[PDB]
Amino acid sequence: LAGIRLPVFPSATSRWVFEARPDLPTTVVVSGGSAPVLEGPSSVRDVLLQA
Amino acid sequence: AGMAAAAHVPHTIYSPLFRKFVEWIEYLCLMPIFPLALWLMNVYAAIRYR
Amino acid sequence: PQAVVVGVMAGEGVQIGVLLDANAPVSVMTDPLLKVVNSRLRELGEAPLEATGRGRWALCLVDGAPLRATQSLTEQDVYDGDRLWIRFIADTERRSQVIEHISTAVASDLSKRFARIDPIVAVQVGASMVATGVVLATGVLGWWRWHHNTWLTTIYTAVIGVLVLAVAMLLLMRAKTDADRRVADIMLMSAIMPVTVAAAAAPPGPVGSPQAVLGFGVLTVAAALALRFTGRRLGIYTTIVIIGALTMLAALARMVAATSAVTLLSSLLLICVVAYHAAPALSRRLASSVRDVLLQAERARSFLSGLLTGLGVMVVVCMTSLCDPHTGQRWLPLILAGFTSGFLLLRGRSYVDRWQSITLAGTAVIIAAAVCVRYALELSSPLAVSIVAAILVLLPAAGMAAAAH
Repeated sequence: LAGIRLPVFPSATSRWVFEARPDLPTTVVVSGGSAPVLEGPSSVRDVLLQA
Repeated sequence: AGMAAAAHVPHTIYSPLFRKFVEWIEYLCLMPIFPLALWLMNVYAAIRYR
Repeated sequence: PQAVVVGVMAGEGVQIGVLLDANAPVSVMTDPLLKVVNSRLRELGEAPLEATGRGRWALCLVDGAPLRATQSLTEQDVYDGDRLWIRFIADTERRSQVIEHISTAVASDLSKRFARIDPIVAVQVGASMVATGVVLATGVLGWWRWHHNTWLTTIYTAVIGVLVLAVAMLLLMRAKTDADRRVADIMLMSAIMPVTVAAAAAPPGPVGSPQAVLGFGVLTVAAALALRFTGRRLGIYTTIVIIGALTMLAALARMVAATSAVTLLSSLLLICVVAYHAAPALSRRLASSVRDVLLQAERARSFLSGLLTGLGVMVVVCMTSLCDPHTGQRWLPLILAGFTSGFLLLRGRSYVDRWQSITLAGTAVIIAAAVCVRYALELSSPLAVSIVAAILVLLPAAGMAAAAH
């Protein structure tokens, strides 16, 4: 019900790539704190809310 | 029901225990065909009352 | 005759009028020709044409096909006032690829030339199956009303109409792309059929003229309403409105008072005969500055195509009903059908559109075949069928032979 999902797959049918381009960090804003700031990868931000 | 399943399945993640179960439905569908067809053809009675 | 004037197209779109030597071979002119277009582009202040890697400069038709480098400009079918395009064509030379193991070889090759299934197409398949499913549902419910006067047909069909229309509304508002719109249109269009029979089935007693008035009426209204708020799929909705409208007129007259069906059929035939001449005018009135003209042109083109189809459907049903192998001067409607077909067969040449011209031409052919079939089923005897078979094969053979030979 909370939407936690557990990925299990055969590594996309390929070997690992340690040097892959990391995920782009997301920008956020606040009404009073109108100046935008970035907090981190979109994939990781969901976990803090799903829990 | 098929139109909904066709649009919904491609974007969801399913557990391996379920993906392993749908595979076995095909086999459970084949196993009864020959025994049922010969019954509809009335072969068993023709042999028993030889 | 020593020279010809033609418009030559160059990079990104400049057209230049030039007077070319009519008999020198084209390969002798492409180099100095390129210099001149560059000189004019340079003075105009635009970016000149330039080469990129390996390739060659070529002179082609506006269709892109290059002219034979050794032939004279007069030797080719290029006349004064025509236009050409100067172009750079890249080199295609590269190494060949080989795969030895037939298993891996077949997989790799076969995966390139053909398209595999994807989630986008998967939805259009399901959407089409549900549309087929409900048109079958209304068929069995309609067949029941033909033997029973109870409310079941309207009660059950009404809820289907509501359910199908409800789902279509969400898809229409959520849609984002042409693929998304296709699925929505197919679903909405599928709602017209159940709603239509749902209304016509409501009036009690045996089915006939009184029910006919409700059915073709709601049908015409629904098709028009969908066309008004959607503004897409013009041709198909237009066809439903026309056949629905004329059928409602016939239904109402027969329901109120009519001396004979022949009178109504004769009235409809005459209405359709005059409508063919009005169709282009109707189509024309039914329809950054560049956008408005192209939109107007394609919208107009669409309306005439649909409008012609609606008329074609009505005449064949009426015409085949008017002719008869036993009633009076059996030959009179046969020749009248012939004269009616002759107009359509000849007039098809007046329109530039391929599908419009093809539908007009086909409309005449089908009537002749349908009339002979009617006269073969009834008044059945070896002479009747023998004559009809010979006619039907000779009919188109002579037409194609006269055009191709």
